[PDB]
This record gives sequence, C-alpha cells and structure tokens, in this order.
Amino acid sequence: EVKNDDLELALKKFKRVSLEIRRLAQRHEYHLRKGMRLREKRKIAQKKRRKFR
Amino acid sequence: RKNRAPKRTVLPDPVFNNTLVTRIINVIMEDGKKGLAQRILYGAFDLIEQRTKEKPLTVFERAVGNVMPRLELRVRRIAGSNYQVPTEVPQDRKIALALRWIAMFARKRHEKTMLEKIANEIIDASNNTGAAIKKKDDTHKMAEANKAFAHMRW
Amino acid sequence: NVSSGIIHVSCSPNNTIVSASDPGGNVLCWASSGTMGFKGSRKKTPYSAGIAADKVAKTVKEMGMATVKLFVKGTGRGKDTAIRSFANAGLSITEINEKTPIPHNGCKPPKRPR
RNA sequence: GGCGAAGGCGAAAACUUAGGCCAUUACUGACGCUUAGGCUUGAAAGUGUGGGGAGCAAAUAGGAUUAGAUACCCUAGUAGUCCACACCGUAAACGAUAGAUACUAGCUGUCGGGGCGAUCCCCUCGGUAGUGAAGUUAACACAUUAAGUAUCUCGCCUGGGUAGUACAUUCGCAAGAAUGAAACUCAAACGGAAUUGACGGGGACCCGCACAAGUGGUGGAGCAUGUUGCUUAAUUCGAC
Repeated sequence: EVKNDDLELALKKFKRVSLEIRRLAQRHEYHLRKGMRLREKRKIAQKKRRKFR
Repeated sequence: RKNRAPKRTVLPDPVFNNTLVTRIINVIMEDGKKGLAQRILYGAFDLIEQRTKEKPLTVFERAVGNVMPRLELRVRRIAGSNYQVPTEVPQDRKIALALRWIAMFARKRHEKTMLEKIANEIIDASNNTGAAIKKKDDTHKMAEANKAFAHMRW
Repeated sequence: NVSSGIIHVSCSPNNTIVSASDPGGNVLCWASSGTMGFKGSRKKTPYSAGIAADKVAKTVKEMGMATVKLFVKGTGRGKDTAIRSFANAGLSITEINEKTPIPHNGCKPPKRPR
C-alpha cells in the first residue's frame, strides 16, 4: 500500500488500511476449527449487513 | 457517587495581605484555636525579620514556589500488584499540598521549640534543602518514569 | 553516508523493534524497547516505541539522513507513536507502506489460549 | 451465496464421469411410491505396511499460579496431523422435523431457466430465505420448503435408575461396533414449555463518609466498664 504525497492526507487512509490489515491478520495467527471459521465469517457478514446495511 | 461540591471561601488576612498566610494559619492550627497558632506564626515572622533580614512575604512566596509539586500520583489498578498513574492537579491543591508538607515536616525535627523549628522549615523551603524539597523531588521522580501509564489512562 | 534510505519498524504485540537501513539491504542501526533501562512487561507501551523511534532518528541524524521510505510491520498499539516521533522529528519521510509478514491461508498457527 | 442423497466441496489447468434445471405436439404405454432382508457410501479419532514429516500439537519434562495443580499460562516436546494400500462404521452424522403425493390467504426478497427486452424492471417454470392469515400446537412456535388438511409404506416409543450395562450371537488384528435384558429400587426424573421472584466473578442506569481526599482516633501502655471461659455458695436471669 504505497501512497504518500506531502504530510498527512495519506495518513488517514493509512489508518484505514492498517485497521483492515490488522483485521485480516488477527484471524490467521490463532488456530481453531474450520466450522468456527465459517460461523465467525457469517457472523461478521451479518454484522456488515445489519450495521452498514 | 455524587455531584460537584462547592467550596467555602477563605478570607485574606488584612495585616500581611495574603490569603495563603491564612491557609498557613489554618493548617498549622490544632484543637481549633486560632490564637495559639497565630502567636506561633507571628513569632516565626518576627524571627524572619530577626535573622536573615528580608521581607517575610518574599521568603514566604519563595518557599511556596519551591515546595509546590508539579505533578501528582493517582491510583488506578487492574489486578494484584497495583500500578500507579501520574495525573495533573490544579494549582489550588498544589499549594494546599505544599502547605501540608510544610506543616507536617515542621513538626518533625530537632530544635524542640516550635518557633525555631517552623522558622528553619520556612528558611529551608526557601533555600531548597532536603527538608521538604526532597519529598517533592521524589514524588516528581516517580512521575515521568512510568509516564507511559499517564499518557494512556482515564 | 547516504541521503536516501529506508527505516523499518516492527511493532510486535509484546515488543517493538526499529531499524534504519540503506537501499542496498544492509542495516545501519537498530533500536528496541530493551535498549532502554525499563524492561519486563512495561516495555509494550506506545511511549516506549516512541522513545525508541526518537533515539533511532537521533542516531541516524549524525549519519546525514535524508528522504526515506517507511515500511511499518507487526500489529500493536505502539506503531503509530513512531509515526508521530518521525513526523515531529522534521525528517524528510516521503513514502509509507505496509509490510506485515502476512501469509496466505497456509501453515497452521498456534491455538486459542483459554 | 451455489452444488451434493448424506458426510462434504472454493489458487490454476487437462482427461474421465455424475446427477441436476426449462419448453418439449416426439416416443413408450401405469413400466410408480415405500422398501424387511441384501448391497453402497459414510466427519474426526484410531489400527496395520511404506513413505513423508515445515508448522501445529495428545502423552512426557521444565518454569510459573495456587494450600495442593497430575489443569487453565509459558518453554520445549512424541504419537499423530500429509500421501499410497487395506480396516474400523461411530458423531449435537440436526432442520433434534422419514420418504411420496394433492390442496389450502397473503406479502417482502434472493438465485437458476424462457420469452419481451441496455440492466433497471414484466410475467412464466423451479430452487433457496424472511414476514405473516386461517388452521394446528401443552406452550414455544410451524405455516405453500407445515409441525395444517389426508392418504400409502417403512422405522421407532411405552416411567425413572439400574443400563445402552450383563449373558448369548455376528463382524472386527484390536480398540470396539451391531443386538440387547432382567433381578433390585424410587414415586417420581439432569421430564418439556412457560410465569413470579431470587441470584450472577451478565449487562444498562442511579444513589449514599460508600469509594476518592483530608482531618482525628481504636489494635501499643495503664485504669474504668461490659462480654467469653474457669472457679466456688451463688459468682441470679437474658441479650449472641
């Protein structure tokens, strides 16, 4: 994710991309069953569909 | 819990013209007797003119300025082996704690008679020795050592 | 002895490391929370990472450092304090990028602690 | 979201191959459903043989915590976790809802096929979700994918603990699986649903010398006084 021009306007999107990178990285560092993968993924999708609509 | 508590007012003494002197005379009071502490403090004043000839108000404000603490310490724990948190305190409590330190350290010394011990206390407070400035320096040194906790706290 | 370069920082959940490097891949100097006096559990704080980044910026200033890329690594709450340290240091930072050791869904990681 | 009867199936490609959907004037001419017995498949773990073995990680050792810790945490760490050939045939193998057929308000979606036709929309035939009428339901709830209106067939159940145990029988290298009681004992049960409270190291909100802050005291000495125990003639009786 290479984006930076002068001082700070890149940094806000840097926080956004860092947040999504952390989101994607947390669920590939602790092991548990595949059924848990599927159920948690559906739970997250339901959260996105209910909050962001 | 409760709500914000208003404070009762303290009137300045219209002879040396300083309300901090009134807080001096209040804190150094025991048994609820303004007369005895008043005579003690005024004898200490007379001693201030007696040796190290200088304005008692000037040495008073110098002692206040030297003894005042920059930061305070607040307790916010999570589990066993609690951890301190240094926070910011307004000037009113800062001078209150400075006066409290002067009062408590004054009645902890040699030179048994109260007049000379309190006079030496105010002299040392003006001159920045280990009588009270040591305690303030210590409480400052524990601060900004774990300032990581101070930055992220509540 | 070089103007351009890259400095890497890896904010682990338990610690942090910062390292200034030349574009050739060699390191110039590194710093970490352990380099400072305080140790133990108290080293995983954003303030510690901030002071480590301050020290590494200081010790690269004498080298004559100039415009520099930034690759931030690891996950934690202390990585952004290094950004503040470097921006306030007046250095000539030019580009930001993300270089966590992110894998595809391959090898099995450790478990749920419980 | 899609497919599969189920278990399951998602980086890319080739071969073989499955079944599925819509319209079918075509053909055949009741050739259908269910299915005891029989056969096939069937998550993980486990077994045998040869490989392979990065990471993870039973068992095992060590460091912490604790009163103890053969656990929760950390550092290692073996089987195993992967592939080839044979076996085991269990799971909360669940929609806790057998299969088949026809009918019975509605609404909101979504996906596949056809036509009209820039998508957007229209409708048709189907799958898959949500909402909801009557009706059913002990209630929760189900409701065109019924737990409704009925029929056909199969399998299953007859209080609880004994006990999915024992004996016998079949299979299996084994672990074990299938099948499956009684003697005795209780008057009820880890019964179901729902209701009022209570409680929560469950949340949301709010008070109080509660916390916070400060000041001043008790546990340190001696005496006054009450109480507990012992004593004797009572050390009258209660308050705990």
